[PDB]
Amino acid sequence: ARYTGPSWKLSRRLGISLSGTGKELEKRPYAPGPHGEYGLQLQEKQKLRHMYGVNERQFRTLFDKAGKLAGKHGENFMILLDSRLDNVVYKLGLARTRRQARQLVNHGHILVDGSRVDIPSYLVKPGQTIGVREKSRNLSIIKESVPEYLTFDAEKLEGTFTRLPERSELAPEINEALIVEFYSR
Amino acid sequence: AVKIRLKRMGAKKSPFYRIVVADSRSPRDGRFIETVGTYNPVAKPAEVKIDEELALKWLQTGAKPSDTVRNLFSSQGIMEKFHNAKQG
Amino acid sequence: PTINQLIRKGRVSKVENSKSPALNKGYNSFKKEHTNVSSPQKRGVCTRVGTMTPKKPNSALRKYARVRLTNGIEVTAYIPGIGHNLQEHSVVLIRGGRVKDLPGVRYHIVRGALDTAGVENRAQGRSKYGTKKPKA
Amino acid sequence: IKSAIKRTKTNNERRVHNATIKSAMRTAIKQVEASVANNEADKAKTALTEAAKRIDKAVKTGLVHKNTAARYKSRLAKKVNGL
Amino acid sequence: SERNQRKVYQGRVVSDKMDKTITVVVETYKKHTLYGKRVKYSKKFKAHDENNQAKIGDIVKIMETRPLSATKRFRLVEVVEEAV
RNA sequence: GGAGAGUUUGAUCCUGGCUCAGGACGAACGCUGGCGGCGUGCCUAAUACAUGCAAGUCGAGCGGACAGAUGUUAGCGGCGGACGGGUGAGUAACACGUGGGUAACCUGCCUGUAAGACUGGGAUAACUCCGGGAAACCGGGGCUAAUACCGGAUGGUUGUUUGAACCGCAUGGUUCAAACAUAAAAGGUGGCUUCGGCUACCACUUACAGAUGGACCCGCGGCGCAUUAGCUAGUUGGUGAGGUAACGGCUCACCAAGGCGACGAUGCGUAGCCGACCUGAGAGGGUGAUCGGCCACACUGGGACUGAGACACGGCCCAGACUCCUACGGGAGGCAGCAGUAGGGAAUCUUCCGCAAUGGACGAAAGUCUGACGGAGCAACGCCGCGUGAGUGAUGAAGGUUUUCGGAUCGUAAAGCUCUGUUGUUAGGGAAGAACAAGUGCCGUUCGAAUAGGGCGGUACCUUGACGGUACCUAACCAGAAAGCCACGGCUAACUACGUGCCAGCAGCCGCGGUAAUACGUAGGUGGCAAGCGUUGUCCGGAAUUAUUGGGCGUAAAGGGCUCGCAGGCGGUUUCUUAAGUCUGAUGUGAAAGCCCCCGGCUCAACCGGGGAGGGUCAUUGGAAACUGGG
Repeated sequence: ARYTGPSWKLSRRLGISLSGTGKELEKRPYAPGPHGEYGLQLQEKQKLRHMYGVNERQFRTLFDKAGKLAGKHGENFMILLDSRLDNVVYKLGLARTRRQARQLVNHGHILVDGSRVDIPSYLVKPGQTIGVREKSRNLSIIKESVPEYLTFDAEKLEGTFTRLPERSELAPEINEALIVEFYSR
Repeated sequence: AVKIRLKRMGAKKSPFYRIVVADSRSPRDGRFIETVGTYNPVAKPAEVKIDEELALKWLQTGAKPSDTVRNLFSSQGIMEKFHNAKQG
Repeated sequence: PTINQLIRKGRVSKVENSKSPALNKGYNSFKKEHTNVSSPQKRGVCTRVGTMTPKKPNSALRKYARVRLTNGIEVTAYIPGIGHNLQEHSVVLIRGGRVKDLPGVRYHIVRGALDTAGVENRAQGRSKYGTKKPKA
Repeated sequence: IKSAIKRTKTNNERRVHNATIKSAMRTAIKQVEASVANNEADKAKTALTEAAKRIDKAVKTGLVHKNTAARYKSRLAKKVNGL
Repeated sequence: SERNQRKVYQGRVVSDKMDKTITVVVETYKKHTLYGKRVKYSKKFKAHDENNQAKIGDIVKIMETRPLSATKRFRLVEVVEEAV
């Protein structure tokens, strides 16, 4: 599955902009429907999940995998989540939204070290060069559409994941401790 | 008799073999005496790695290589080392 | 207790007996004996179908059946949902689940499985009542 | 199965052969025993040369084991030297 | 190379009533798995003694052998301390 | 590296139990359902089994047939059929795990090292004829070969006897020497022939090594029951003999009276065991599907034969029950091989394709056989991955739901506009997995008397894919074909309306329902997940809830009515000593897979692979000596 539903009501429920712009929260910064600790932990998990757009089962396992690394569990968990290719595409600015960036990847417009990767959840590593394929160099949505851990070149339409983010670069709305708490139940 | 043969590991449409020394009556993927190396015919070129000291130990005990194992030993130059040892 | 007293006569864990003990037998025709096999449902034949009065302070007519299971045990089951098609000699499927307010009723009949029909005009929680999705 | 049937026929026919050899070795062995019971050496000592024949005959044809013979020989030869 | 060694056990005799056969006992401390206190365990052994040297009470050495009967798998080696 | 919550009350603190949130499944059931990769799939009836298939091969051992040089195979013979495959019934046992021992062992095939392979003989299937059977078949006569069988010859074997010449753990072991007795064997194919033969290769005999597999013994470890306390009389030991590959009451005779047991014998009940697996902070508990090891079993009970190995899954023989045949006289059979059927059950698959790969049997080889295995089929049964659209878009449409009728909500959701083609459909293209073997040459080397032509190693050339035109790839077209399920009082994420009115119903718990029901049923919305979601069962956790880690006993359950004490548990001070505990080092081993760690390969992941680590109440052998235990 993926969530294909309305993007705004998620922002409105969580009380953050998931797009990062603010626009879901311009007119009605309150919960969807006529009524606009476990909660707060859950809210925070759903914050971070809905932002990056992954399903719980894959999210809980991406957290289990980040635990094995050395350092803060929450910190390293945000770092991998950021490495996901759909996100890296979206951060390099090849796409306007994460949902566009997904579809870019999923339909196979993207290259990673010259070779086709059609997997949003691909976990991009430092050194690896994100690019557009030659059939899709003149996509409208790409022409239409950057942090320091990345590097881009809008002439060639190819970026690079030069380093791992470090956490100050990542979404500061997120209290990752809460999510580490969420899972410790 | 003791044989040197390939044990099938790997997964459904991607075989990988370990070269094991084994009594003949043992089941293919079951009981074995010693592992001697590994053959990955799927990769291009087929990746082969053999630990000579054992291979020769077991040729000279008179474990007989199966047809493919024989040919794997040939290409690493074991069969030569075995033949030259019986003379010199 | 002292260590030496434990060495001599150890700790004894309790027994935790089944909430649903008619599910936890089988029956071997050829040997004529009970098996000790846990099962997640059972089949059985309704020998009686009626209504019971719940224990106070509850009040209703609670729809039950008296079922003889494949393993030859005879058990009262509750019939959930609004309105049912069970008569004597219906072949039913029982699951685990005591009904709190009915003394003697440790099993629920499964709706929609074997001769037990689904609940009619149910539209939320359908799966719990054996009812197919109305439109198309 | 074909090969079972053939084996059954052969197994019966190798068996009857084998009893011929066992019997003829039990003959040779018992002769020594009665000879040493009579306290006659010449008979006993010649019967032991024959018993050895019939005993090791069987060891040739698998029907006695190296070891099971070497027992039988020793046992009998101890009686012949016990004269 | 040298021979491999049979097991040796120093024990106490607890019968001599059988002909050529002593019943030695060996007392060792097995830990309890759960608790961790060491507990006295006794293992009787029948051993073969050809000259009936060892008597009830004696602290004897024994060595393992091939089976010498249904139960005897040991021979008397020495009588380290005699009875009182 | 470890989370709590609700519930005894009028209220309370404590005690105490109960219940829930988590994680797992060989799961099932209900509703729903797109695809791919990788696994899994009779847990019940070790019930009964239709049909097909799962073990053959060798004509370079051998006559005879039958075809037409040469090919084919009833039969004899060799080897295999003791493996591979299945199941877990029995088994509480040295069955298994771990560590040892055997100076009490056996070992076909393979490898190496040596010696050899001499000379004779009589048969007997096939065939052909005859007699009796309903059949299964079977009983007679005469023929015939063997690399079949049996004679002698010679052997380094094994006996027994006598030496010496060392050594260990009692029994003893090893190496040499002599005497005497006993012991072998085979040819077949190609070449070269001086036709006598000789040569290579395969086969044959014996000995000694090696490898491999098996056997036995022992220490130690892993169930419940005392509402099971005695148990044993080949029993326990001895002495002989017999038997075994081998030690041994293994067996028997005789003699002795022993043996085991409150450290739980014995009996009863339950169970295949292990690597592992699940859960847990860990200790621990639970499991022992798949995969690998070991054991046991093959309709049931019993016995043996052949063989290196069997007391033999697709072999004998006996007995019994059952099914089938039948001329009733006798015969035949044993899916706990792969499929499949019936039955039982909540419940578990195709009477499939190929030996291309990897193994295995036989063969000199080509091959042949192979339901092993590789593949495919079916099932959301599980794990992983990707979808079912994307950007923009108020006008905040209609419609729906609510409405203090203002409005709010569904809602940027939709449409509109602009895109994309994962997938889907269609059309081209299209793998790796393949190594080979064999045959051909050429080179080296080795045998050889013969540059003949074999062996062994190089190098070339050649040619075989079930999956499968399948994966994958390229091109074209369409947002078109692809979202459900549970919940929403609290625990617990997410609320309103109408209907119902202690009724219908709900429910895990506290409880809810008699007119304002956030708890019943429906609707809108919201929430949690998502090709799934719920429910049930079972296990672990939550349960510092059998507590060693980690609880208690004045009054909550809990101090023996009181003594005397056997075993057992525990033990002041100093010093010496040992070193059983204890601490520490080294060595051996604790398979592989798994788990964890580090890498590497599949577009990612799952999965797969490589290197490592871990894991013992472990064995062996050194140290230290305070503490515990000896003296």
